[PDB]
Amino acid sequence: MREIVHIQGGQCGNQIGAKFWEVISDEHGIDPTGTYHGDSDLQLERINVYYNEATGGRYVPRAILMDLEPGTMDSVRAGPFGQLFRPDNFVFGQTGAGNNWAKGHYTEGAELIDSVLDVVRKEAEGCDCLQGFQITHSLGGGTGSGMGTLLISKVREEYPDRIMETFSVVPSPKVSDTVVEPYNATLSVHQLVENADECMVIDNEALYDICFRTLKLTTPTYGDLNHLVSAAMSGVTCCLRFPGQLNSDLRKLAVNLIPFPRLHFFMIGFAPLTSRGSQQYRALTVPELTQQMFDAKNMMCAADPRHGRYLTASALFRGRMSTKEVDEQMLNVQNKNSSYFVEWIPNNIKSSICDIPPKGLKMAVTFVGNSTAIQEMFKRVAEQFTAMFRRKAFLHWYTGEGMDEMEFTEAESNMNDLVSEYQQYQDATA
Amino acid sequence: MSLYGVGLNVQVDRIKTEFRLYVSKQKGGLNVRNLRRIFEQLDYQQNGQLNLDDFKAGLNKFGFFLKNVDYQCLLKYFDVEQNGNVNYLAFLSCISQTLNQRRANFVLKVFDSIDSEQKGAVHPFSLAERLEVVKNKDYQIGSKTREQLVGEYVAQFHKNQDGLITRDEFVSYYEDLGLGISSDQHFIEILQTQWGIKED
Amino acid sequence: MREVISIHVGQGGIQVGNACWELFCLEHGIQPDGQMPSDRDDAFNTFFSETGAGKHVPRAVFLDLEPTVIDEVRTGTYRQLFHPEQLISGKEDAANNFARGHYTIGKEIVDLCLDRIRKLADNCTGLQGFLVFNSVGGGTGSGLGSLLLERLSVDYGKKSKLGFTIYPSPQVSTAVVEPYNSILSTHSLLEHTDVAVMLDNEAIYDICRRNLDIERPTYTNLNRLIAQVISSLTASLRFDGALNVDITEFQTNLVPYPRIHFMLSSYAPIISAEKAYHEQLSVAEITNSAFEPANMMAKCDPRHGKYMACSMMYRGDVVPKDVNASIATIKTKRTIQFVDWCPTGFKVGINYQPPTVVPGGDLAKVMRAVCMISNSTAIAEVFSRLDHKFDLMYAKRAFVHWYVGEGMEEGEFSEAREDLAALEKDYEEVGIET
Amino acid sequence: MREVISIHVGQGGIQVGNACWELFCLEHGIQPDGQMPSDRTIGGGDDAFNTFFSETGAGKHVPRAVFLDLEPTVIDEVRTGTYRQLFHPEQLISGKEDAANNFARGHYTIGKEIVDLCLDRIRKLADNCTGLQGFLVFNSVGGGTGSGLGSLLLERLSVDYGKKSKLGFTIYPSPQVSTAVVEPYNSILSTHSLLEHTDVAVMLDNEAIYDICRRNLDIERPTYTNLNRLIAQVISSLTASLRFDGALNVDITEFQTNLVPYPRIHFMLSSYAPIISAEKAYHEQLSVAEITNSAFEPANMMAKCDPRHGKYMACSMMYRGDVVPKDVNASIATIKTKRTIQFVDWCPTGFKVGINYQPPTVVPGGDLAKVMRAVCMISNSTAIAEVFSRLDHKFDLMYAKRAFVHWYVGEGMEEGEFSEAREDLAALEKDYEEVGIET
Amino acid sequence: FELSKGPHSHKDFCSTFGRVSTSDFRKKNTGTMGSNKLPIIKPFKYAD
Amino acid sequence: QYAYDFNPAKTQSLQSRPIEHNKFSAWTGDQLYRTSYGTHWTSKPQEPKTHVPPGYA
Amino acid sequence: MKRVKESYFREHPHWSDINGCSGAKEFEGEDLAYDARIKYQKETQKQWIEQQIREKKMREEAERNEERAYA
Amino acid sequence: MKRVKESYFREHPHWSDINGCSGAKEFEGEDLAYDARIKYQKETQKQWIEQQIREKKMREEAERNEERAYA
Ligand SMILES: Nc1nc2c(ncn2[C@@H]2O[C@H](COP(=O)(O)OP(=O)(O)OP(=O)(O)O)[C@@H](O)[C@H]2O)c(=O)[nH]1
Ligand SMILES: Nc1nc2c(ncn2[C@@H]2O[C@H](COP(=O)(O)OP(=O)(O)OP(=O)(O)O)[C@@H](O)[C@H]2O)c(=O)[nH]1
Ligand SMILES: Nc1nc2c(ncn2[C@@H]2O[C@H](COP(=O)(O)OP(=O)(O)O)[C@@H](O)[C@H]2O)c(=O)[nH]1
Ligand SMILES: [Mg+2]
Ligand SMILES: [Mg+2]
Repeated sequence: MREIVHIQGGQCGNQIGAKFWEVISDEHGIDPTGTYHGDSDLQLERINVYYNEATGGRYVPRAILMDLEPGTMDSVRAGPFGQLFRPDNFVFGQTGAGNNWAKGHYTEGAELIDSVLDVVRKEAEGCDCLQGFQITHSLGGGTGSGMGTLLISKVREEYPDRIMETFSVVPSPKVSDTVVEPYNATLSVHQLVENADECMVIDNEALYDICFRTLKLTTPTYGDLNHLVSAAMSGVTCCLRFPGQLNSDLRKLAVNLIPFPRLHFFMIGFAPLTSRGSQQYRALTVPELTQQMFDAKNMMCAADPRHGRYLTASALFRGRMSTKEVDEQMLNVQNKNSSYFVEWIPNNIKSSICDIPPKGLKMAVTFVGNSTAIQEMFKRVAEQFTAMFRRKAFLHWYTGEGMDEMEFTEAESNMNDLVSEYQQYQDATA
Repeated sequence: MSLYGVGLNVQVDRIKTEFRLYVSKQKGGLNVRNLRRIFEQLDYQQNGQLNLDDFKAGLNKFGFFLKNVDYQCLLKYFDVEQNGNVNYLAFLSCISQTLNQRRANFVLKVFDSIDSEQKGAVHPFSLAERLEVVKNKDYQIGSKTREQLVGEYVAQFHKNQDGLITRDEFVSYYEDLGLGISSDQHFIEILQTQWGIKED
Repeated sequence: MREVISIHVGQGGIQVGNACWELFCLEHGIQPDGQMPSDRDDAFNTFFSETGAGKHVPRAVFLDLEPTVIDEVRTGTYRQLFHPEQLISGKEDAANNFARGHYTIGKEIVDLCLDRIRKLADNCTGLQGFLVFNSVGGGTGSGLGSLLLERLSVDYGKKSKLGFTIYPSPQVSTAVVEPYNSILSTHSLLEHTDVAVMLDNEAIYDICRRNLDIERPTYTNLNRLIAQVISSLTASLRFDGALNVDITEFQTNLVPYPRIHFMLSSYAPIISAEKAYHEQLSVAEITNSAFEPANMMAKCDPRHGKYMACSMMYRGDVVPKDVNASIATIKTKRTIQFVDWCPTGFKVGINYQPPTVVPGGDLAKVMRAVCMISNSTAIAEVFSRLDHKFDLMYAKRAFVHWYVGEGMEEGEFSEAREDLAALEKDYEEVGIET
Repeated sequence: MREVISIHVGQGGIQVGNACWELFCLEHGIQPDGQMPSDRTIGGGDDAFNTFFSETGAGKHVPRAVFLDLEPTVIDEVRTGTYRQLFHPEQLISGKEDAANNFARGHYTIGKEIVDLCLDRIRKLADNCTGLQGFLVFNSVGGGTGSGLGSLLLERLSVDYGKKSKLGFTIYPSPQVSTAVVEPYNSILSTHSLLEHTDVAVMLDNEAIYDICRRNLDIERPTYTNLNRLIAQVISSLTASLRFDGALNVDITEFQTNLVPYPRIHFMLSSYAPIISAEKAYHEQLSVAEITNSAFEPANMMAKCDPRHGKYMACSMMYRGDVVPKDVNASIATIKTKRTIQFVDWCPTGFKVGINYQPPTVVPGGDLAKVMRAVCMISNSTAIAEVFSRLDHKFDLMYAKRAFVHWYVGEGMEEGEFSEAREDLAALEKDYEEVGIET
Repeated sequence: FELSKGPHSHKDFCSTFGRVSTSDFRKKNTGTMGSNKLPIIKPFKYAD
Repeated sequence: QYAYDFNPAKTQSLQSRPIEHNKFSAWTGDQLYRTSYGTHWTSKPQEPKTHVPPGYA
Repeated sequence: MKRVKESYFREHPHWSDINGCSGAKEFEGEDLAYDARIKYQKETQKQWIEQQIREKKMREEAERNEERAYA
Repeated sequence: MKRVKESYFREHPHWSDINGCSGAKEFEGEDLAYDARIKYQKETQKQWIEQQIREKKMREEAERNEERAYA
């Protein structure tokens, strides 16, 4: 009954998935042994969206973890909440990706995806009414970006009607974490633009900014960064699992956010976020939430949205609140900032309300917005890619698996015309 | 909803006031003192413990209905010994107003006017006589069975071992009646008219 | 012997039905369990039905494609009241898509509702008509709503159908694609609804803020106000009164022509108890407040147009000689002007049952109340505003792939604009003086 | 003084006869041991049980039934259970080797060594009776021994007795759901056999009753016991008028005189009302008007067939409980008023109504609810051509290349039987199309 | 008779156990989610 | 005042919680239980037979 | 077959009850027992509904126990 | 619908109460208790106003305790 299955790949994908399943389990009151210990009934009615059932009343997530090296899944199994996952859901090789898109997409993932496609196929038919898929992977790596995109294409060929949502960690060159990341980044986007229904880009530089300027904590770690993504990940589907004044699912958010099919790249943000030494002075009211929600520095991407026009925005509120202020605040912010919104669509903000706030908080909000300012990261990646590809640097590694430069040429254009067409809507007038 | 921390405390308070309006709205024969009497029947062994199914039956028989998630909230808060049984005695100890100070004046002064012997205990028959006189002008002093026939006006409360009405239970009976009526002026109107004493 | 059947479709229809069916149960004394408390006047026959073995079940059907809101009705305090198989729910939401709820997942569920409707109709003997509730700015609200009314026209025909739609507010709203499914809905319900009432939300926000003294209103507050309008409208069907008016005696006195049946409502007195301690709540004044454009329940100003017909109902302790005096004063004031060809334009009904109050509500208990249903040419402004928003966005063909890809031809919008466009032309031509 | 002999063949016939006989015993107040309970010591009057039972001259009652099979497991289970003291020891005829889903085996090789014993027992049951109304036969048709022995018994009974009535409650295969893979063959052959030897045939496919149990009784995992209970209730409602007082009485002979327009047309489908679970049983009032409206509902047809695709020929409804003829007449008028139900041109009046007073009985551990009113329908319509039409395609697909034909040929059946069976089926199809057209 | 089916349907060739090059790839807009181009318009009647 | 804990309600692992014992037959109170008859009058396995009719096979 | 009850509810009256009925003024078909009979039928139905609900709840619990043991 | 009451305030009179009224001298429309009825209605309205004000104040305090706890 509109349940979604979760599939993740790569080191970044596995680490993010590890923190996400811990967050969801606490929301529904699931112990590390898989036994329900909730206190109300609202925490059990919609538990089948993310959890299966077995003998003894225990629940197992319908998650699938894939990698070309069992090194990453080695650490996740020994951590807390590691016994929740099915042993049969782990699919791995024994060679490795090599930070090479070609290896993860033509010579290693291709021969390995037969087994994982069987696992996801078993999960898809078992559920009552499949609602869609969600993806967590990084575009800067080999097995995540390479084999991940191949699975995206393969799944779409068998379920063309179900929804497909992705969480992509696109590389910001400031964290030059891989010298050959421009090759993988531009090749993954070209594959991603044709199949994925919704995409949500995430940047490590933005996450460092949040942990440093907003939370004001001295020593950030990937544990903290992964939790920020996990908190936003649950917010987009919170209304699907709990009652609310207005109900909204993945399909409803997509329908109200994508004017044209090729324009399906968003940015996400979460609020409230306050430091330990600064929440003594702040007040918890709806105007405060919408003030931090639209702040430029709060976005989880390196793209600054004050250089472009919001094509469309979406907000999902949590907790008990008055509907009037929710509709009033969105109208108020839309009028005072008429230069930051495109003009040929009136009232381009969607609102939804859920009655169950996150544990420990009384109010919350998750922001998903389609802004034309995201073209600036594609421009930066493309210009770096054409600089490296002009001299054919690092090319022999990709060509060694039979990959031809014609595919590289086509990857540039599809990214290029994406930027060109996505820019003229900023200058469009009515 | 989301009764993690103080959510449990605030969720019960909504039920505490929601019960009060329902009892106040009817304004008629429904009294909170019937709840303690109706729960004793289901308790059987005078344990003081009731499970969810029997607790729901008593409330619904009284005419008070809530949601399924609402009933679970009451059980978690009021299960002090963690045995899966709610404490109806603890539940009835709450949601009960103490009585306002001005209401205390009328309750005591009505008692004191009848209690002219200063002993603090009033013969139940004396209440029966004055309650009928204020209702009919042709009652006449003499009656055939003035004790039993007119005694139906009293004995709704309970007496001590001596049979005399203790003042402590005299105010206890009247304070519980002061839940179905939220209009203090109407509480004034009922008491002064039905007892024929008005002074404030 | 006289009954009505209520149709609730969409989240707006169902969530309003929760407020309406709370009032009806308490007004007639029905418990949430369905049993009669009092030992104990067949006034409940209009809305409830005697199912024999004890309880009473309503003559209502709830329709939705998402089971989230329906589960609350099956779990809330009224779980034991409604029949288990009259709460029809799907599996997938229409997702703000008119085409999805009208062409793809409409046929799979519209058959279940028709089967349920027939059984309810066969029970009734003198069925007056149908009442439908739907939110125009939604998927299943506009999608299934059009499909049901289109199908209901040929299934029954001469039976009257009344509608209480919710058009989007001039500027404040929830969805962003709502102009598309709002135009297509009006393009359907024009030729399939006998009487339609505009119930946009922004007007109700102003009323609650101005009168009830509430700084944080919620949809529960709005639904209680709307349920009052329904109760007063149908009060004369079950309670004795000096002047009785039925459902059939509305369109016989309130629609000049079949094409013109769009109306805007009002209600009075709408006052909080704190400031009800000062005003005198006379018959003469509550009808004066009913004509105030700020108190109107739809965001339209009648001062920009003419009144064609005016149906207004009193309940409480009104006296007909007091009503006649008030009508004379209304005709005197110049700022209210009627159309030329309507020398008399008032239909008045009187009921004796005073309005009932919902516990936990905010309206003050009073012995007098009046409900207003007005037909005026000023309602052409809301269509003009909706036309501008639709044409503005449709110029660049946005969001249209999600409508073409569900089997809906692209030519729907062209005819929907033409159908709407002719409507203003008719409304302006009627008001021209001869 | 009026009796009916029940014939049960095959696993389906036996497993439906079990429910039928437990229901009859509980209805007439006979303990499984075969005698009335010892608590009631007032002697005895009644005698209504004489239709189904017979006094043995010392105490207990013996049913007028016979059980038949070639696989002894089910019959051994019958004679091992708590009903071992009720049935006569040697009216439970059992063979040695089952036909194993082979019509030729069950009709030409094995059944001929048991038909003689069966007819001997039938004579021993018939000579005892004096007012024999007819025979009731139950059979699953997609099974080898079932179809074969049913065909052979009907063939031999048609000449042993002649004009005595026979009623067949066959169970044809569902449109898509089935257990075996070869059932179209013997289904067609059995259809040929029973075309010329049955007076009334009732359609009892399994998918329709599965749908009834799922939608109405709210049972997510039904089993054959529920199916048998429903069929037993149908049989009881059909035969109730023969053994209880009523305001309007109908005999067995008053089915083939008011439901059979022509001798060739005797295939008809049934329905029952009300079938409602106790959670919502009498949270709807279940008046006579609505129960007779639900009796006409296409989804409640006990055969998977929609009457909207054809015209009605005749109707036969039996009410039991506290119904009233004036309410029945009002309901009939309303049904005639409704337009989605239409009758054939040459049948201006098409209803025969019978009223019985004994309310339906309830079996412990059942699913239905205790009701004071009930209606059972037997309707004949042109829509019955659907099951023949869809069954035709299945046979041709696997017969165009002689699949499984060697199994049937090697058992002594001529190869030419298939073509003539198909020709008779096609001729049967043409009859229903020609009758329904307007003049 | 027909029962036209929409989004999900219930029949597939190899849904359960289907599984038994570098030159070919997705070129520009063969994907479902791309290709911002729309078909031609028809008059429609709606009068029926 | 204290950090974040994982296990709620203090549920000890079945690994160390007592030991195995002869309850392997916990479900098999009805495992040789027949339902062709059965589920018709009784819910328990049938008692051993003592009498049989002729032709019991 | 038999027709011994003129209706399911009331049987044939004693011969002393029909003192007149030669002139058609007393018909005995006007009930005068309709309302109370219907009312009583209501509770007689409700008791059966309660009994069946309790029985099915017991059956469901018995069904659950065996799965709990198999675990 | 029906009209069983002449007005909302007074019901139909007893048949012996209308002794004359053949000649138009009594009409029962002159009231003569109008002022007292209005005076009593004033207090009946005031009681409801006070009750609802008390209920609203209690609700407001219950709402304030919410923030008081969350802080
Ligand atoms: N006045 C009022 N309007 C409501 C209420 N609930 C929903 N709405 C209206 O409904 C519109 C959005 O549609 P939804 O209620 O979310 O659901 P829907 O109309 O059934 O459409 P779907 O989401 O596709 O199911 C909003 O613009 C609201 O105006 C309510 O309680 N009161
Ligand atoms: N409704 C119902 N159908 C049954 C039942 N038992 C068997 N059937 C049907 O009978 C068909 C197979 O024939 P059976 O009766 O089982 O076997 P048979 O008639 O003895 O023939 P053989 O297998 O050769 O011995 C199955 O496809 C079922 O549909 C039953 O108890 N109830
Ligand atoms: N947010 C986040 N990013 C990570 C994490 N681990 C790795 N990354 C990012 O992923 C990139 C490298 O990805 P990689 O490990 O090669 O992916 P793989 O090849 O699929 O395993 C680096 O730029 C990191 O910034 C993590 O736990 N959280
Ligand atoms: Mg919705
Ligand atoms: Mg067999």
